[PDB]
Amino acid sequence: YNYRYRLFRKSNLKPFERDISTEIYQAGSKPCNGVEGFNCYFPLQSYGF
Amino acid sequence: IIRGWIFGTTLDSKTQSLLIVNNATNVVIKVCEFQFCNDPFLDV
Ligand SMILES: *[C@@H]1O[C@H](CO)[C@@H](O[C@@H]2O[C@H](CO)[C@@H](O)[C@H](O)[C@H]2NC(C)=O)[C@H](O)[C@H]1NC(C)=O
Ligand SMILES: *[C@@H]1O[C@H](CO)[C@@H](O)[C@H](O)[C@H]1NC(C)=O
Repeated sequence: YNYRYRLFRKSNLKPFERDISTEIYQAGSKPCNGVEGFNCYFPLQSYGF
Repeated sequence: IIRGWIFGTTLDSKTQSLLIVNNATNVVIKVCEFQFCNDPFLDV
């Protein structure tokens, strides 16, 4: 279950940009204060292979 | 007395930062999520 993608981001990457930030935030834009919940979906998610 | 630069966004281990340290024309360069001295300098 380890192989991981950021499923959402606040902006698209520059070409060859690397981003190892790890924060919950949101998929969208609801006020969430770093706590998981509706819209507050953590973008770091992974595949069950 | 000037002996390099820090570059990045938050500059405080919350993000990757380019560190350049300069010895006039020798350079030391590295790119970690560093935690420096929090009011930065070369630590002589
Ligand atoms: C590069 O880093 C900057 C922050 O230093 C990011 O800029 C912010 O982006 C969000 C939306 O994603 C905006 O709400 C902020 O107002 C922006 N701040 C500034 C000062 O512009 C930027 O998204 C990053 N770029 C990439 C390509 O990831
Ligand atoms: C430059 O200074 C650093 C410490 O700031 C030192 O580790 C390095 O060996 C020095 N290199 C030269 C060639 O002066």
